[PDB]
Amino acid sequence: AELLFIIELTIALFLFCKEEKELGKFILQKVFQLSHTKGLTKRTVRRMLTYKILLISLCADQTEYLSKLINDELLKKGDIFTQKFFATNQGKEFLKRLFSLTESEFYRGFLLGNENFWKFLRKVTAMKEQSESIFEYLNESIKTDSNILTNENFMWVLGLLDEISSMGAVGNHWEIEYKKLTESGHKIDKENPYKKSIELSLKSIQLTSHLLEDNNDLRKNEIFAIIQALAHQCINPCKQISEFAVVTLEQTLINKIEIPTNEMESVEELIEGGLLPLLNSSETQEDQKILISSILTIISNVYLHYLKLGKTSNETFLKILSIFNKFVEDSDIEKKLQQLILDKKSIEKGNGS
Repeated sequence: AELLFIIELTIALFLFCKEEKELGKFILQKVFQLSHTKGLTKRTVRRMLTYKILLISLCADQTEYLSKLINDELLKKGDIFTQKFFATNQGKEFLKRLFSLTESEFYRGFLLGNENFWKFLRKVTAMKEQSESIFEYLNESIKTDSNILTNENFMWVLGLLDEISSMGAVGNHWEIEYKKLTESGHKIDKENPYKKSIELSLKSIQLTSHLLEDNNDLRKNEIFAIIQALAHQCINPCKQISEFAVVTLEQTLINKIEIPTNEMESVEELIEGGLLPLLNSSETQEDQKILISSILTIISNVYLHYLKLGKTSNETFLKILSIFNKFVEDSDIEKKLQQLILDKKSIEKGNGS
């Protein structure tokens, strides 16, 4: 109790204090040393944790203490950072303080390239009632110009959005159960007590789609990563997420895409990047067949859309034919091939005539 009282009193007086040369440095060192003591309790360490993050916010420089806080406190100990603790009224405050730190003029360069911190955000994302706050923080960070978009801090954030869609996927398993539940069609619905989760997933997919537009250029490996993320979102069995993922994939491919002999100069590149997850994961599931049918339909549609504009190299058509040869027999790939070759003939007749 005395430790808590002294810490609160000194923090309050520092709040009343005005930009001392190192006084704040001394305060931070003392609070860190007091935190690293032995024994203590759960509430005590939690209160000193929030006091520590408040002090870090109040100070500007000295990133090393913040790095130690992130690493040791967030990643190592879990007996004090229960998943419910972040869900209490103080967990939201702590997360808000952390994110508001992430946008400060100081404490930004280290906070961006801070792999352990993004892993902590990954852990926080896998939570029922703390997901929407993280999603909102990511949404506002994306809306702000540049920010997260860097040479690094792309694969991790894409994985974070993928984990949001994975929460959507557990909702999709719920929806798989509810599909059979609603197949009767005899009783009053009162159904889907998960519009929060479903709409969160839809907004996540939209956020990824808009993220494909950000920064206006890239090394095309992260563009392939965006395509991969959209494909993995489309793998989701439930009809709602699958449908919105298909629609978003089609829209992103047709528009908001750069293929004017730019850094990336081959539609072959985009089709190969799209196909790699589809070919590698082919024949790995019972639903993999219908997934292949759907994604090949998407591929045919995007190929037709690209054919509509100015382009050449029907060797891309040869390559998709090779894909269909990798998907021989069954006759559904065969009938889709007949339909798409008819469509290609119609498009070529329309442009030539």
